[PDB]
Amino acid sequence: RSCKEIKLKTKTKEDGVYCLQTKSGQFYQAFCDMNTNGGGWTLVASVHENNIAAKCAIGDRWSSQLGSNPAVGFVDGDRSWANLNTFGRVESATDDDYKNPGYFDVDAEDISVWHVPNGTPLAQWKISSIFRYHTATEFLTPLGGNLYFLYKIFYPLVYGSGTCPASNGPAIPIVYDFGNTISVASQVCPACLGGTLQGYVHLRVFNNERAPFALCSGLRVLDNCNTEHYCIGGAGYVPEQTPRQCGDFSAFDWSGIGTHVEWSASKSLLEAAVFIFYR
Amino acid sequence: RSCKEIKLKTKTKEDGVYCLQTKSGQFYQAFCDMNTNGGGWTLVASVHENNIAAKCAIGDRWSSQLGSNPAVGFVDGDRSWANLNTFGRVESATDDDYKNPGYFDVDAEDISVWHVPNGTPLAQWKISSIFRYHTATEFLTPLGGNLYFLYKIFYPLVYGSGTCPASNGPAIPIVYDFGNTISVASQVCPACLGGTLQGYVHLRVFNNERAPFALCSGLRVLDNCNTEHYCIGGAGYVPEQTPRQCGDFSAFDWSGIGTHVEWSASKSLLEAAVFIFYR
Amino acid sequence: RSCKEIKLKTKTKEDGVYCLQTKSGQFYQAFCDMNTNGGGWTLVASVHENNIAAKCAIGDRWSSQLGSNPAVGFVDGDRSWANLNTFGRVESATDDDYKNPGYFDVDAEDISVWHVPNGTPLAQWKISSIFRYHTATEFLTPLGGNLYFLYKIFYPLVYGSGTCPASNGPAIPIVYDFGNTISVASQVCPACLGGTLQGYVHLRVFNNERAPFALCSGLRVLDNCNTEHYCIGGAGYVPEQTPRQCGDFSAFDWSGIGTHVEWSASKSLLEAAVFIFYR
Ligand SMILES: [Ca+2]
Ligand SMILES: [Ca+2]
Ligand SMILES: [Ca+2]
Ligand SMILES: [Ca+2]
Ligand SMILES: [Ca+2]
Ligand SMILES: [Ca+2]
Repeated sequence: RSCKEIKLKTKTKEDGVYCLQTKSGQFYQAFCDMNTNGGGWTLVASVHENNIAAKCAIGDRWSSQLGSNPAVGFVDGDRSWANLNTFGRVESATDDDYKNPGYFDVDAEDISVWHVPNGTPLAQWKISSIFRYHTATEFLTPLGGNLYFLYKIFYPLVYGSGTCPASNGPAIPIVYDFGNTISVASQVCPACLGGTLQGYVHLRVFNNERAPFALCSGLRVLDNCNTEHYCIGGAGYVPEQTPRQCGDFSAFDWSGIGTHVEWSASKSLLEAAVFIFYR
Repeated sequence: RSCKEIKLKTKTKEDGVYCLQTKSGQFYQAFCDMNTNGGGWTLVASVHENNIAAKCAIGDRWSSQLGSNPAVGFVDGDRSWANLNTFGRVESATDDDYKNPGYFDVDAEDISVWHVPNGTPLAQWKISSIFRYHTATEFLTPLGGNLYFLYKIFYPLVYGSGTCPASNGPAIPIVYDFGNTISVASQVCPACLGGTLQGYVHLRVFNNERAPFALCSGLRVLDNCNTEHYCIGGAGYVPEQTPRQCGDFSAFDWSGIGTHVEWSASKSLLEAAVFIFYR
Repeated sequence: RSCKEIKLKTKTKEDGVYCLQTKSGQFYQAFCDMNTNGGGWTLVASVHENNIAAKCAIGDRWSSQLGSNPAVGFVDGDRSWANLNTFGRVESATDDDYKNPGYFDVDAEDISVWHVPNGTPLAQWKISSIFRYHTATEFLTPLGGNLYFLYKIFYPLVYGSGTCPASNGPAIPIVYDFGNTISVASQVCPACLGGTLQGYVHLRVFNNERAPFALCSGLRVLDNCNTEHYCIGGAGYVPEQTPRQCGDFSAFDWSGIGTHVEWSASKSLLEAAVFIFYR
């Protein structure tokens, strides 16, 4: 049902694709990592950005595909963070979004996160990745066991029904597998660090506009509610300069693509699919 | 090749996913139901509505995805009712449209229909469903054996090439597996019942505008040609108040979503994926 | 890993679907042809056109899905010719685009091309096809072994970075498996032949506007740079009468659909999915 038990019964197993099945019984294939900290991490999702200029258009499966509309039928986006919809396949996880049943079925304790440059074939994924970390606090069990139930518990990613830090989500300390806080500070915007703290993963942050964002990889949000620039995923509506802040990678191009200025992420991060692993 | 033979050779089998193959030989997995009336029903399709406000937009795979355009290249929609295109996977059949090869390959005698609330995991599908029925007239054999050939025989779902009841499709009497005619009358619009009769499934009805609709689940159409409000699927063009009548669930929101008024379906039906089974 | 070795170890095998795996190990199914010139051709792609009137819209996975935009994030299209993204399934390869891992993994010497009318079930593919040819020059080995590496070598299909014939791609002589140069001259536009020569396949031609097109099936381009009318695929931007020249089948409808006049392809070719095989 996961790569963890595969590592458990069968010790010497290594990285690669394995056959798994949901407990309801449908088969699928998942990329098991078996070397990271005892191994056993199952790849369950990937947040790829095909076009930073396309503001909630085709391919922004994680935020919205029909635009940024505040209508009652639009503010919930695609719910791809909190629904059973699955898409993409394994070896294309670095060229377009990917999500397999293991996202919601497999129960887990910790999540691991990789940043892999787009276009990277499978055999390079671990060595070509620029950032790799994972949590070690077993925080998923009180939250339902996976991110699906984590977004049934606080939060349903709904626009407007919260506020910045007063209503933010959890902030989990991470351990670095590849990369370091200096590199973290080198990949995010310059004005990023003025309101964050490296070394944590943050789930369901609220921006200044009450719009919720799923994930902030690498840093915990401080009292700075300009979170559209360093957190990915989201709902289907953001009102500040709409729709310049829509997409899988919400506003990483505020001041120009990859130019790495006050509000612009480094180019190395604009081309980085964010792999999510369960254990 | 189907779940019927699986039930035949191997008796005691129950609900769940099984491995099947088309006669051309490609493998797939299908959810076999084995308790309904001797069992043996294969799940072959699912008409999910992700956004009732999106009029022939992304996700309306059963009616049209490019809008309601009367141009010569547009009036045929996506033909997903009468083509070999397949999409989605099994356990996501309750969060987005689903269709597997068994739709056109497997020959069958009867169809079964379920209404399952969106977001329902597989293990709940039968018990959480609100409506379940099936035909018992073996009407698919004269029509080619499945719905694909049923839409090669009358009708190619083409706009304009017919009229209401004078050119309507078949009306098959159904037996109720869960639900009853009172509940049926409770789920459809109020002004619905003024022109229909419970207890039948109707295929290829024509609306007042000559636009054809694939399926009317639960009721047979009378001389009332306002069929956009209780029949799903369709072609790529409907001219009355275009495009307020486009989508997988064509006009179930004419007078407000789920408000259950003169032309509005009950909320319980707006969130209901329509599962189709073959036998 | 391909159908070639399946033909090699196991002689008498015939046309049909077989199980293959990438060298990284993920399984898939591919349609192996085993009769063409010793057989062993693996079906790896299919360029289907669902709507000639939709100019770079949903379903034009090979050229662009977000329109014809000259913005820096748009001129590269979807890169589906040169990325690991895969989509569609086998038996639907004649109703919508299709591409499997064998596109980029399998190394090959020659390519075969079929034109199959849309809606054709699998069992008819070979006999219902109108054109079938294949190269016999083993030209893929110097280019990386497949079309993916062929579009890492010249050319990255990028708009503007070339010109017509001075910077065109390779022109490979083909042998005819079904069809002949008279039929070829009968399927393309009338004003087509005034600037081409039958009997070659041409990869990465540049149109008069420096926009690059992936493939010209059946003919080699002469000094005529009006290539938008007989070459398929492309990038995400064409500037002449934008966007009347966008789509999988770029401009085969310049003077009316299927009307077979000066700039219009024959109707038999407008409904023809282009199957690509490796060996
Ligand atoms: Ca994306
Ligand atoms: Ca802000
Ligand atoms: Ca739908
Ligand atoms: Ca009406
Ligand atoms: Ca296409
Ligand atoms: Ca031209």
